[PDB]
This record gives sequence, C-alpha cells and structure tokens, in this order.
Amino acid sequence: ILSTASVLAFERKLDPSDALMSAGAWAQRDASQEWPAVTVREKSVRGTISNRLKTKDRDPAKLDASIQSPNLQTVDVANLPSDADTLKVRFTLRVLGGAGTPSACNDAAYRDKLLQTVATYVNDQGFAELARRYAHNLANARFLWRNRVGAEAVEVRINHIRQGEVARAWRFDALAIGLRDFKADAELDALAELIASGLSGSGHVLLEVVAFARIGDGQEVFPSQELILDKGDKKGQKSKTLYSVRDAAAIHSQKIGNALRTIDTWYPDEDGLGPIAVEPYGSVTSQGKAYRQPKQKLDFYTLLDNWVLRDEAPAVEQQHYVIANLIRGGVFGEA
Amino acid sequence: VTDPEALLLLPRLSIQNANAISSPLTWGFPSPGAFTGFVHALQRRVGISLDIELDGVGIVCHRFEAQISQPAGKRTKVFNLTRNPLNRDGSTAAIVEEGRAHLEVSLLLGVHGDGLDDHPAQEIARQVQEQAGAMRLAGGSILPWCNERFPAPNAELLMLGGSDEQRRKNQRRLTRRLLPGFALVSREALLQQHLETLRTTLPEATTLDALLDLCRINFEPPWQVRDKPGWLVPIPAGYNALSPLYLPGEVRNARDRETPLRFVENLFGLGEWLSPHRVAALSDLLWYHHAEPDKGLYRWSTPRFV
RNA sequence: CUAAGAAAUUCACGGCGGGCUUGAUGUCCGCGUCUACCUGAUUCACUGCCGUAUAGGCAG
Repeated sequence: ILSTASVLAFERKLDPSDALMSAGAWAQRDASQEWPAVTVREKSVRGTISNRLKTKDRDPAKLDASIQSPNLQTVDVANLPSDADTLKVRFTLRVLGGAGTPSACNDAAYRDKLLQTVATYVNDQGFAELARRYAHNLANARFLWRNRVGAEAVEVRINHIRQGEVARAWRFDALAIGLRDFKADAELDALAELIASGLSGSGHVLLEVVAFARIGDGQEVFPSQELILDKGDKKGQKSKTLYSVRDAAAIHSQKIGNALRTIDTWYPDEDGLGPIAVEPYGSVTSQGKAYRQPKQKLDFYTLLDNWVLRDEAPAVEQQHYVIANLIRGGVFGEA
Repeated sequence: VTDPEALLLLPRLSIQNANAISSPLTWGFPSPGAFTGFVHALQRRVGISLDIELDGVGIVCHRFEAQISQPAGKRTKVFNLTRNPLNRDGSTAAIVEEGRAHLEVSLLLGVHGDGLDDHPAQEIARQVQEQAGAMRLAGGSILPWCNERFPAPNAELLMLGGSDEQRRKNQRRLTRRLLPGFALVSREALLQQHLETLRTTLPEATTLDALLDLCRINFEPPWQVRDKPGWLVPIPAGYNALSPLYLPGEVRNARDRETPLRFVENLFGLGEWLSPHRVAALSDLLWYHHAEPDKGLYRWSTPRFV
C-alpha cells in the first residue's frame, strides 16, 4: 500500500564549519592570511532596570529602590582592534552530494520510490534553482548576521579548493547582491553550477568562503553566543558567553548553515520577510511563527507524502522546497 | 583479530562537532566504537573497490576541545548547546542536551588484502583520504584542510619489513609523525586485576566499583593522594545484550528490515591514554570489533596490546 | 554503515565615590679552574681588453 518509512533520516549536505573571524584593514584584504584573530574578552556592564513592570510592582518606592540595586554582569565582548576597520570572517563549505539518498530508510519500496522521485526531479530540473540561491547566500554575506547590518562594504571571496589549491576563485560585492532578490549573474551561475555538480556527484566540493566587512575602527563584531543553561550563582555569573574556537572568535557552523539555507521564498504567507530558512513547518526563530503549517497542505511532510506515495507532484516551487529539505537533512518518521 | 599487512595513516583530521557524550556514564573523548564504525564504513565505501580490508583503528587525538562551560559557583561542568528550530506552533522545542567537541585525531588503519599489490600505496592512501573527507567521525564533520600552509598527506606503511631494524626505523618514522597526541588503548586486564586487589581488600566488589576506583583521585591518611600508573579513563568498551535476537522484519521501527535487531546496553571498560612511543610497535594499539553474537557481548578493544 | 541521522541563544546596559602601610636592622668567614689544539675547506668567480652588443671571445 506504500506506507511511509517509520525511520527517515537524511544527512546534511552543504556542511559548513565554524566561521573564524579575524581583523585587519581594508585595501590589504589580499594579504589577509596573517590577520590577527578577533579575541573574545570580558567586560563589566552595569545597567538599570528596563523590562516591563508587572502592574503590581509599579509603585515608585520599589522602582526607585530597585534602580539603587543594579544588575552587574560580566559579558563577553568581541571587538575589532582600534587600528582595524575590517572584519574577515572565514569558513569552509563541503557540498557533499547524494542529495536524495537517505541515510536511513526502512522500506525498500519507499526508498526506491523516493530515489525515483528525486531522479525525476533532477532530470526534469536539476539543482539549478536551489544552488543558485545557495550561491546567493554565499555571495551576499548573509552568514555575516549582525556583522553585515551597518558595514560600509562587504566583499565575499569564494575559492573552489581542489586537491591542493584554488581551482577557481570568485569575488563578489555582497551589498549589491541583496538579501532578498535571487537574480541572475554569470559568476553566480558558475558558482551555482559548481554547487550543483557537488550536490549531484558522488564526492564533495570544497569551497573557502571569506567575507570582509568594513565596519569601522574598534567597532563591535557579533560572533555567535553560546546556549548555556545553568549559568550558576549570580555573583560570578557571566551573563553572555561568545563562541570562540581557539582564542579566536567564531560563528557556529549551524548558524552559517542556517544563513545558507535561507532560500525559501515559496511559503504561502506574504513575503514581508522575503526568504526564510528551509525547515519542515517553516519556522522563523526570530519571528516566533511557523509558516508552512500542516493545516495547509504546504509543509515538507505532506508534500513529500503526496509526491512520493501517491505521486501528486506539487508545483516546481514546493518541490524545490522539498529537495531543499532533503539537502538540509532531518530525522523524520512516525511511530 | 588478524594482523595488518600494512598500516595506513590518516593524518590529523579536524572534526568539528563530535559526540562528547561517549556513554551514559562517561563524557569527553568519543567512544572507540565511533572510530571502529568509521573504519568499517570506510571499508564498506572504498575498501571493497580497492580489494583491501580496512580493519582496526588506532586513535591519537592531537587536539581536543569540548564545548563545555563551568558554571559560576559550581565545581562541575555543563554543555554548551545549539538552538533547534521551533515547533509548528511557534514554541521553543524541549532541549535535548548533546555534547559537542572539536577533535584533531589521526587514525592508524590496519590494511590487509590483495589490493596492496594491485595498486600503489599512495593511491589507496589518497583514495581512503578523499573518501574520508566526505565522511563524519563521531557525528562531526571532517574539516578538509583548505588553504593552510600545506595539506597533511597520508602514508601507508607496509608492516612487512625486510629487516627488524628497518621495521623499527619506519615505526619510529610514523611515531614521530603522530607524536603531539596520545594513543588510546584498552586496559581491561588492569581493570580485572584491580578488581582482584579490591576483592582481597573487601569481598563482594563489582568491577564497576573497581573502574570507579581507577577513575577517582583517592586521598589517603598518613595526607597523600594515591598515585596511578597512567591516565586511566573510563571508556564504553562495547555493548551487552538485553533482549533476545529479533528477526529482521519482526521488530518495529528499525533502521533496516533486513538486519536482526537486539536491544543492547553499554559495557564500560577501562582505557589508558598513552603516548605512541610507549608501545614500541604501532601494529598494536588498533581497535577491532569482537561480536560473539550468540551470547550478546558486542564489544571493541585493542587486543595484541601487551 | 560511527548513542547513527537534524538544529540561529539574542536583544539592551554608567561600577564609582574615598583613603598616610609605617618604624628598625652587620650577610660573612674560606677557596688552584686546569689540560691540548691546522680555520682552511680551489672560499678573492678578479681586473681589464676586442666587439655595436647584454651575443661571443681574449690577456694575466
């Protein structure tokens, strides 16, 4: 009857690493291999209360006595040096390939039907709309999350690293390439064809993505913050911990991947946001709202069941979203 | 099991989010089952085409960084987590604590087969490294070394030496290459004889308690701490059966419906982080599997260590 | 065929108000550093001439 597989698991294609941020001066970005790393240090903050009072503690005695007892935090802070106006954020991206083959599948019938469906997609329309948008989110530095929002000039350099060296090098103006328009370009189409040939082939394509952002002298850079439950007793508590690999500030690999996946302009709600990240029940953690609900027939599970099980193929946009989830990975399956 | 004809060296592989939770009782470096399963996946993916049998792995760990943090006013550590996506209603998902660790290990693989003759050594070393670059080692991605000073290449050392001096010479040449780390071996004879000593001390002792006794730092009255021979970590040395062996299409929600499933449970043994020139033969210190599936007792160790 | 497979911690912040560390003090007796050597391995790829030449030759 072709029931769904009780265990489905797709591996993560487009597997980035931690985006190492270092620092120096613009117009020597070409010699940015000995740029010193942005280090994460501690500073002390003292703040007043600013959160909303809960309509029982609004009286002026408790408020005035509560600004006399301030919260005192040691936060982690990563800044550029006072003689460096450019932030160099560097990571590596593996585009693995075998994008429709699941890492775990119970039913050989469902596995063969899903491989037949993925191959029907790839022959009918390959990884050319998906990888164009992945190449956009590389080319505009969306992985520079808050490190992009005030930069004078962002410039992304992408190097196809072959067996020992750069096989083909790109260089983009990341502020001309917007964060919401997946347009066409010759060099973007070359990078998209490379990411397509990676996602199709049996081996990985390795890229080296370096993005320089001209922020300003001594300004704050924003590496990823660590999800630390149980910070401890409030005396020596560090209220904010910034991520750093080896005395060198960094962005998490899943944050870089979340920026790379932001290709989904196909969700049924209006695009006041533009692209969101490709997720089953497509849910923006900053918006707190899950688009692509199952009350509509436009989430990944209903579309994959209709496409593979009963051959109701969706539109080309929703099947881009389905194959983008298969590139994204995930652990699917009912009881 | 069988002795390696050659000894392949995957060089320092950078793994970015490896499983720090080795087992329900141990954290830290990932289990040796991860590395033995990785080398069996390397055999399963590239070794059946080169006509070789990649069997046995030696774990070295040049660099280790756990994504842990020590909370304020606490002596112990907690794990730094990742922020998962939301539910379909917009709420935060229930947090499942996974430990992530950044490794830098180099693996010594036992290679034996007829494909050692049919192919060059550097060709099969390059092929297993280009296949390992698309893989993962404890749940974490193998960082593939782009645009540093030089890429670390391989070396497939044929263990068959024409002389014992040449064999000691290129064991030294390989040990110098994998030197800034610490080879991980299995000392279960030491665990059993420590259990025997603890049983002559106090009767009715379990070797869980002897394992703990090798883990602690014991303070002794006249004050001095009790010294230990080596590093002596607790490792999960395999699995033990809980259920009888179920048929392939009989258990529900398995990985595949063509492999017999059996509910198992960890078997915590003793390890020992020692430097690679304390072994004097690198064809030892390789972790193999030992199943004996009729009893249960699916386990890994490094036999032929001492 | 790896306790397999999957993942955005993040938004904001005034730590500063102030201050006498002072007195006092024996480092000190004594001592065998000898012995013996190739810096020279072509180690100064020089100075000049004929030639339009950087091409090529020549002298001491």
